[PDB]
Amino acid sequence: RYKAEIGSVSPTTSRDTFEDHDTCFLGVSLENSNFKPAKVDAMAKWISRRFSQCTVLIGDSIHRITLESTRSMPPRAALDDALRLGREFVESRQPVFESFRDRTKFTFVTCSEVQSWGLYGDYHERLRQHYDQDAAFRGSVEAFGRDYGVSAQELDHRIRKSSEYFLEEFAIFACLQRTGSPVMVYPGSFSTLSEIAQGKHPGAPEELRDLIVVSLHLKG
Repeated sequence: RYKAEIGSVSPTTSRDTFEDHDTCFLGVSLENSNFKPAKVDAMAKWISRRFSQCTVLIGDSIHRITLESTRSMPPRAALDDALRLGREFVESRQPVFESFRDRTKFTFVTCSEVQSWGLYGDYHERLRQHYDQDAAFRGSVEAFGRDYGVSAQELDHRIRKSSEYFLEEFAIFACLQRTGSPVMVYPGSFSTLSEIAQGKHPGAPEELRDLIVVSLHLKG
């Protein structure tokens, strides 16, 4: 069993105004231990006290990138697997969320659905361009992927691919931010989003500058 509490809030100034909103989104990563059924229960609970509507964003299509890299899977397997794992999560966890239908309506939306939106194209293109044309923003984004006896040209490749994950995901986050869900809930932080909100990448999309990310901490 677990108890969720505010770990952190970006921007800092939004740490005491975010609860004025009545709608949020919860970003779900797949095959991720922060989304075990019990943890999902504590996060839905914390959400149920603050928010009457919650989009549960399932990171399915973006998970294809993770599976290609870390498990070597070929293009079709990686996407069919990523979508299946998404379906399995919805089917597994959906009772956990319905336990709270008294207080919060949880709607599931997939990353693949939002990627069919024209907005995703607009946002993703602006983000990739700024990645290509701005060293400071590029370095912020690739900071996670620089976790990675492997050649220099190969390692670069894997840093790049891992950073393509974040550009897909940040564009999807901005899509939700601008379409009724200005607060994001996630059990973790995103340094790049944080710096953008604190005004450190002024050429990064405004839409991410207005995003509010509540980083939850899960304890037993």
